[PDB]
Amino acid sequence: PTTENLYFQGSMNIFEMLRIDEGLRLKIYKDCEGYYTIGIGHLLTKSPDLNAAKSELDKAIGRNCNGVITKDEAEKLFNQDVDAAVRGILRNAKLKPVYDSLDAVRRCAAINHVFQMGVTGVAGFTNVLRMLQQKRWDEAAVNLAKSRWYNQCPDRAKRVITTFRTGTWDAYKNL
Ligand SMILES: O=[N+]([O-])c1ccccc1
Repeated sequence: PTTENLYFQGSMNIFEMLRIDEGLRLKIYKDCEGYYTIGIGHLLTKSPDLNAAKSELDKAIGRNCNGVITKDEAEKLFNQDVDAAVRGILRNAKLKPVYDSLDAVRRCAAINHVFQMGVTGVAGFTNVLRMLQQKRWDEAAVNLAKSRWYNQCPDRAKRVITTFRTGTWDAYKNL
């Protein structure tokens, strides 16, 4: 690793990680599962009614957006969503002990997974959680690769899985 390469982990954090997995879009679009989304992976609603999604958006941003937001607004919503995922882990009796056992980089992978799937979805991965707590990284990654979360939308999940396997930021290099 060059000096520059050794600096790379200090440039990566949960915000940069999710920004890569989710992308940044200033207009309402449908995600790989067909759900209306905006900003940095902000799911607006699961309903197929665009009007519902716009309504959610205006509520979330606090103004008449007509389906469009600014970069600054995307960032604020993103920071709210990250905070929500972190809070969801820490208050959960099942997720917290696993999170606490993890190193810093795998904790980011955990927050990412919760950001994507929600608390109950993640907390339902009983075997994966046990494997992570036991540092069975290869098995945990293989089991995550069986999930609908990954298989329905591999590009959004693949880097998170690799990160659980390795505890490094390598999957986020060389975009
Ligand atoms: O909160 N966690 O320990 C956690 C969350 C998501 C995936 C794996 C572990």
